[PDB]
Parts: sequence; structure tokens; C-alpha cells
Amino acid sequence: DPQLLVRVRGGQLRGIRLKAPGGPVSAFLGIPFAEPPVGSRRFMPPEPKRPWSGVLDATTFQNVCYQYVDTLYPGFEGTEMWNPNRELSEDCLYLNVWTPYPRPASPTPVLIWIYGGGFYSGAASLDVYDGRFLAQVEGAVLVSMNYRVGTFGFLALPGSREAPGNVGLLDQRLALQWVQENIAAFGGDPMSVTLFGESAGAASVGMHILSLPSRSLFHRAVLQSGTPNGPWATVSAGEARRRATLLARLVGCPPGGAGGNDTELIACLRTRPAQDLVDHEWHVLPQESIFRFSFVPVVDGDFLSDTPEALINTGDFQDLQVLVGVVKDEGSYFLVYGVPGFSKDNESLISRAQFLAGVRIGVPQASDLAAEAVVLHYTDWLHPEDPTHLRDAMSAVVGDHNVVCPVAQLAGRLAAQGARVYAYIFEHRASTLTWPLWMGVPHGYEIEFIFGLPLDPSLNYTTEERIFAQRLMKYWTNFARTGDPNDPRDSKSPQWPPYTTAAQQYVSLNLKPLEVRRGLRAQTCAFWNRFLPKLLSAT
Amino acid sequence: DPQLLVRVRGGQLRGIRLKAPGGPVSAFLGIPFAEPPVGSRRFMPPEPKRPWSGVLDATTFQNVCYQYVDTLYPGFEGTEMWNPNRELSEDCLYLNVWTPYPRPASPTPVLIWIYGGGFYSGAASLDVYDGRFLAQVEGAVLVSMNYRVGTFGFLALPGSREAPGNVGLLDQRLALQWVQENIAAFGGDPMSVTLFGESAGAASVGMHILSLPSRSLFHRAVLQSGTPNGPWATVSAGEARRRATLLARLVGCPPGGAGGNDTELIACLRTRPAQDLVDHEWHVLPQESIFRFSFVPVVDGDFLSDTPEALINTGDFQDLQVLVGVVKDEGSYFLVYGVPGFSKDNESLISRAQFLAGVRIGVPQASDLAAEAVVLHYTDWLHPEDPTHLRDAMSAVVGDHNVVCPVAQLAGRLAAQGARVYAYIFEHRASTLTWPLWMGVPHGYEIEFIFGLPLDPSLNYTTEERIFAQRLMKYWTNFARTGDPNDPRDSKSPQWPPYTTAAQQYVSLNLKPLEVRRGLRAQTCAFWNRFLPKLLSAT
Repeated sequence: DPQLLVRVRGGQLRGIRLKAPGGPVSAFLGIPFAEPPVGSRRFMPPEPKRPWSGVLDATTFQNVCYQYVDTLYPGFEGTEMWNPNRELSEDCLYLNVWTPYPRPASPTPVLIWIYGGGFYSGAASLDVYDGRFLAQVEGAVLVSMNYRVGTFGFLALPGSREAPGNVGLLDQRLALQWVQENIAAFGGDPMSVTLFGESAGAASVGMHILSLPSRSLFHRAVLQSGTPNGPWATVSAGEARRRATLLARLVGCPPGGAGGNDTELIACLRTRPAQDLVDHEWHVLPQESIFRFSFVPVVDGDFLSDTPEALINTGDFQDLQVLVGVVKDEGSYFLVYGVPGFSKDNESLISRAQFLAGVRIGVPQASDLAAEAVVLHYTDWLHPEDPTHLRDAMSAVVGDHNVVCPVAQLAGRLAAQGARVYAYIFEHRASTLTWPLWMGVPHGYEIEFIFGLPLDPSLNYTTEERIFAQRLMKYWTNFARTGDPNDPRDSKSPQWPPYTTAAQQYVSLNLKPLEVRRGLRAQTCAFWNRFLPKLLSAT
Repeated sequence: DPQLLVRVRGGQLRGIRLKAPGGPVSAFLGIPFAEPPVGSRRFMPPEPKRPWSGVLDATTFQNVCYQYVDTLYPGFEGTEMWNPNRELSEDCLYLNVWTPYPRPASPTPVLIWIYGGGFYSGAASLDVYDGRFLAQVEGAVLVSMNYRVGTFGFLALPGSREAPGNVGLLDQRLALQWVQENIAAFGGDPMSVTLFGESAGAASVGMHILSLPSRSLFHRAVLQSGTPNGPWATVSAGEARRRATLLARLVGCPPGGAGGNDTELIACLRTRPAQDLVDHEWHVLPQESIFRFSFVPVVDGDFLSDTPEALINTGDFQDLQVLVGVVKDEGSYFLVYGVPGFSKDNESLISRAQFLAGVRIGVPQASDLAAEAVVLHYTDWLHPEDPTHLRDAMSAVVGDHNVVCPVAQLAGRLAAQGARVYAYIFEHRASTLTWPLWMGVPHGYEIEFIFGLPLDPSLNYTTEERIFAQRLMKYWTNFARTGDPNDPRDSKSPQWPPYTTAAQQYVSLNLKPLEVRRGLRAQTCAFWNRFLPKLLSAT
């Protein structure tokens, strides 16, 4: 079947024909995009996959990059669903392609997805990132690649030749240059590349916009629940180094009282079993905390010429179309992972003292005064001990601090600089959600919908959820083709207005039709984005 | 008429028979309570009036103490009504008495009123402090004295024998000891003395509670729109001195490059025409500001053993009944006096920059960071330039900072220490009010009502206002006799609950019946009373 047989710039491939509810889909899973970054390649910028003979099989999902695996709640769908579903391996630089069966007629727009997992975990192989529905139904050419997370992706000794950092991003950039020079053959338009990701994938998409060289490889961008500018998606060189060598040292690299040879250091590191590194991953953070990750993009003054803050602050984004948004309760999920009093198993009605402590875990960089400021802001002084309030407060400190305000800081900075921005607030809690009611709509629970999982009848969502999904898919693909999530020409009732400095408009993405709103946590985010920082830089 | 003829501990007096709408009233205006504090007596603690021969005439209002007179809006009722209505003079230590005609049967409870005017102005002679209605109607024995304001009342060189400070308070204490030993003769009960005042009079009442010796002279207390503990009702010794000598120096005291003789300094000051002092009164403040006064009670470690803060913080008020309250917009009035953009003549829709400046005038002690904090708190980040919002914000910064939060800090501190406290929010704007609508219910516009001015038909309020007034008078006199503003035994519908740490209950004093509420600006006041201070003590 020529539908499943495609010649790529480096060789032939054989896809597989998948069956989505509305029909058939072509799927080319496992395409090498680079030479496995193993052995003496570990910590190195990726290299273009060499051309192969014969017909490369591409009927299946490849190995997940090497990464920590979540224990915490073993056998629990809520956590497991995020875990690797393929074998772990340093040989994981592959991407996927879904195209409607049969290949489109003309150059369809492409949706390149970037998975997220703190920069330390994640995989395109995942169920919720099943690009079949968006290709099947909205007739889109969808691509999802794997990029090195953890030490392998980001361990860096800034200035070094052999562990220079951000290589997990270069992985994604490489997948992008491949989509450029080969998506054509799948019926995709190399001229309408729309990047889109969640958590650190969103953060990533952000970095592509902030990085010159990534510019020519995409035209539109979506950033769900995450940005390049907050407190957790980048570290300085100094800290990077501090965590590289510290990690090395715990692994015996270098052995003895040796030193001053970054090369020997990396050479040594390059011999340790992958799992040895993952084993010490979490011991290099400088404080007890949540929503903070050990190995993530570093401000090298290369891939990022300066901090994302400085960049979105003075960049020229005068033409960029960008969709951005957030969910009802970003912070909830993270509380179970480390804030005394919280669990998925009870209502986590915490004490005040617990909440006071939470604030220091959740805002680890905060001095005392700054912590005080945060407590002032989130305490309800008519009921400073209501456990239920405290509980939700904790979730807000975390969610606002890491996701919401940073989103809003980016939305506004973008708009003010030229961007056409759109914003939203996912508020629908999936019926199927396995987390406790108290977490409401946790970080990452919009994905099922954007990808169109409710369209699968076996999966069993509600018809509303299904319709909902379709609506969501429609907005995305529409922003994808046009650069406006809006019903074509067809001005079908509710409209989605561009987020603007002055009006500050965003929409409620939920079961009830679009419902425009103004100001994304405006006060709260003024707290965080405007004042808090000066407090911190004083203390 | 023996009704109008009374023998006092120091001589005979002849009252005059006044006619209130509901009947006749005995009125003994002008009773010397002390030896005129003139000449070598200036700046000195008051002395008990010597006994006189014959029949002291007391049919009229005496001279207002020496004080600045408000220009600003000449001929304008709103300001004029506060101005002296008698001749100015250092010889002004007299008090007044109103008793129902004819003298009560049995020992009626007494309401001693303390006028307020920044500690720099004011007089019992004023129209709104007409005690005839409260005596006539509620059959109360009412007393209102004059106390030295300004330099004469408070100029102090702490530690000095001749200008030791707080003498304006000693004036009031002296009036109190007189009520003690003579109110009896007017049918008043020396056993049910209820002090009650507004602005600095409230602040004063506060100081009596905080001062041991004032204790035995009163049993209940009311504090309207003012407390002893805020930012403006007390100064330290050091500042007192700094403003005494600076004032002296501007007046040529001492002349030349002389010095180190406080006595010579005061001696010299004692020769300057009263108006020479008033002339430089306003030049000793340390910063540009509003709701800040030059000469006011000083923390000498005598009349006040320590700051009012420390005192209400550790005092034993376990038995004290205290009514406390505030008006809708305390801060409004003060804005016209010095905050660029405000006037009584336009809507004062200020700019943002104006508001930013306002904040520094209105919170003169604030460092930059602290100012930032205040701006953060009062800015509406969805509309940071809406003039109308800015406008009202300014009024709130001032009103909350100086009156409301301090009231709330006192209410709570009192309650927590044993006091039985009651609280309220006057929200009715008199129909007659001559200030612009934008000031809503300005500092001091409850007085007309408590005193019962609407009962006078000529004055022409509304019947509701009249009824309202009666209600208000009822609460006061009731708190006065019982120590509970509540309808006797007669549980007549809405009840007024004690303000409590835990429930934080207060009531809406307005046209519609009592309406209990919880938390007096709880967040906002947490800002001011809890956090702001630590910010300031850091900066």
C-alpha cells in the first residue's frame, strides 16, 4: 500500500493503518530522527540520523528516553498514565507521524506536539498523546517526537564542549528540522508548522520562540499550562554547574580528590549506567520543594541569549500568533508529592501550621518576609484556620506561582510586543478523572480533551465530553490553520477575542459555550509578577 | 428659680433655661473648672479654679481655647462648622452642663463629651455638640469641657518642669475630677460616668483608659472615629522635643546662638503672643502629609507609661465596657487638605501618578518598599488607571491607615484582654451634608446624629433622619446606663452583639435596621496592623 510506504530524505519507511472511530489513519511510528546519543554521545547535541538501506519499519512505538519512574501511588491510573509505556533506553530519539488515510490532497497544516514532565520525564508513546483523532477527524498531519529528559537531556557544565546543556531542546529542534525537510512527503505543509505542548513541553515551545534558530521551523505556537519564563523551567549556569558536579560526585565522578578537568568529569560520567544517574537526580535540588526540577534548560547565552524573562521582556514578537491557557487547579497535583497533610486518599483538610510550612516548600526561594507576604495574600483573615480554605490556598500558591501568573506575565508581555495572543481557562473536570474531587482540574487534565480521547467510545466519557472534545479540537486545528481558534468565516455564536494588555480578555474553555472574561488572576498575578520579585531582590 | 441656681464645691452658679423641641432644659454654660492657664501658667498642668464669691453667671458659652482657624474654604459650612464660634483666648478652661428641666429625680447617668480636632483645634461651644437633646429627650446629664489644643495643650520639652506635655489631657482629667465632685448637684450620678468623643476626643477617651489616674473618674467609654493607638495621636519624647525647640526657634526663642536652658526656652516662649505660636504650628511636621498633627499627646512615661500600642497590648481591660465605631469614608475629608488632584469643587477623578504621590503624603512614614506594598494593596490591577477607583482608593488608604484599622486593632486587643466591646459602621450620609457626594460619609458626620440635631425641626433633616437620630441617641444613652446599647429588657427585634476576637461582630448603623456583620476590613487591616509594621521596621 503506497499509503503506508513513504520515502524520507534518508530512506524508506513502512507505516501502519490505524482505525479511529471516524475512519482510517496512516501512522508512522518510530522514525529515527537522529543517531542514538549513546556511549560517547551522552550529554552531546544530537546528530542527524544516518540514511538507511531497505525499508525501515515504522509500525510501532519506540523506546522512551531514560527517566525516573513514578512510584508514589503504584497501580494508580492518575500517576501511572504519565509513566513510560515502552522500554527505557538512551536510544530513544524517534518521532511519530499520523496522517489521515488516505494522504491528504494538498499540504495540510502540521501540529508538532511536545510532551512535558518537568524536563525529567515524559514520552510521545503515551496514550493521551494519541494523534489519531486530530488527524482522522480534523484531517491534520500530527507529529510527536521524543527528546532526552533528565541528566541526559540537560545535565550541563556550561562552557564545556561535552555537556554544554539544553541538548534535550536541540533534540526537539532537530525533530523540527526534520519535519521541515520531510513532512511534505506525508502530505504536511512545511509552511504551516504549529508547535504545541503542555507543562515543560509548553515551556519548550516557549524556548523555541525565544531561540533564534528555532524560529524558521515553526509559524504558530500553543503553550498549555507552562511557559519559558517562570521559576522552574530554567536555571543559571552557576546552578547548573553546581548540580552537575554535585550529581557527578555522588556517582563517584571523578573518584578521589581529583578535579579541575570538566572533560575527565564528563568522561567519567559517560561510563555510569544510566540508572546510576537517575538514582541521584533528585539529590541536587538546593532546598526541600515542589514544582522544582533538577535538570532543565540552562541560560547558557547560546540556546537562550539571556533569561527568558529578559527575552519576553524585549523580544520582537510582532507577528507571532500564540494560543496560551491554564487549567482550573494547576497546583493541586504537586501537593501530594511533598506537602505534609496532603494525600490523594483523604480530603487533605490541612492545619494552619501545615499551610505555613507548605508555603515554604511551595516557594522555596522565598525569604521569610517574602513568605510572610505570600501568607498574607493567601490567608483568609476572617477564617485563618478554616482547613478547607487553607487547603485550596496551598494549591493556589503553587498553581499561581508556577503556572498561572507566569502564563499571564507571558501573555501580556507578548501582546504588548506585537504578538496576537489568545488565552483560556480549562475548567472541565473529566468524568473519568481518578484523582480526588479536591484536586478539581489538575495540571495536565486538558490533554485527554485536546487530543480527542473522548471520541473513542470504549474509553467512555460523556457525549457532552465528546462534543466538548470536538469543540476543543476545532479551536486548536483552527488556530493551527488560520491563527485564530474561531469558527472559520462561519461566525457561529460565541467569539474568542485576542488577549490584550488593556482589555485582558480570556475565555472559559468548558462544557458551557465560550464565556469571555477579563484579567487572569489580575491582583494575585500583580502580587507575584510585580511586587514579590522586588521583595525577594531586597531580601 | 432653684432649678437654675446651683451651689458647686467652689461657689454659686446661675444656669439658663433652654428650650428643646420636647421641652425645657437646664443649661450651665461657662463653669470655670480651673485657673486660667495664662501668663506664667502657659504650658503648665492645669490648676483647680479658686472658689468664688457671689453668684457666678453661667448662662453662656465661654471662649474657645487658642487655636489655628480654618481658611481653605471660607464661608463654606462644611469647614466653618468646625471653626471657633466664640472668641479665641488662652483663658478657656470652662465646661458645660445640660440637665433636664426640672432636675432629675434620682442620680441620672452622665455623658461627658470630649471634642476632637487633631489635638490642634476644637470647642465644646460648637453647634453639633449641643447636649440639649440628649438631656431633654433621653433625660441624661451631659457635660462638655474645653481643653487646651495646639502648642498650648501639647507643646512639650519632655522632662521639663515647665512644659512637660499632655497638659491638654490633664485639662480633661481635671474636668473629669470636677464632674466627680460636683455633678451630683445637677442630678448626675458620679457613679455612672461614660466618656465619649470623636477624632482626637476619642483618642483622648482612649488615653484616659490607658492612664491610671483617669480610671477612677469614669466607668464606661465610647470612641468614635479615633483611638489612642494609631499613627497620629501620639509622638515620642524625642520628636516632641524636636518640634518644641524647632517651633521655639522659629519664634525667636531663644534669640541668638544661646541654649541648653529649657527653662529659659520656655520662659522666652511664655512671652510670645499666642498667635505667634499658632503661626508656626504647621512648620514643625517632619514631612509633607495629611492626618498628621504637630502638637499632640507625647509618650512621656507619666501620663502614658509606655506607648498606647504596648498599653492596649498588655493592659488589663477585663471589665471595661467600650463602644467603638467608624464612618463609611474616614479618609475623604483629609484629601482636600493637601493631596494634589482633590477638591470639594470637582469629582476629583485623579490620575495614577497623582494616586502614587497621594500614597506618600497619606503614609508619610512609609519607606519606598512599604509605599509599594500599599500601592499593591489598593491598586485594582484589572483597571490600574480608572480615576474613579484611584480616587476612592486614596480615601481608603487614608481612612484605613489612620482610623479604621487602628479602631479594629483596638477593638480586638480590648476584647482579647477582657473588655466587653461593641462596634459599628456609621453609613448614613446626612441629607444636609454640604461636602460633595464623592466624600460620602466623611470623618465627623455622625456627630449631628448622636447629638440629636435632626430632632430640631428648623434644622430640617428628614423624618427618617429624625427617627434615626432617636435610635442612635437611644443606643448611646443605653450603653451609657447599662453598658449595652441594646433595647432594655425589651428585646425589640435586631440585636447588637459584642465585638469578639473569634466572631468579629459589628453592626451597620444606618437608616435600615441593625444589620450585624463580621470582620472590620479584616484583610486590609491585617495588612496594616500585622504586616506593614514589620515591613517598616525592616526598612
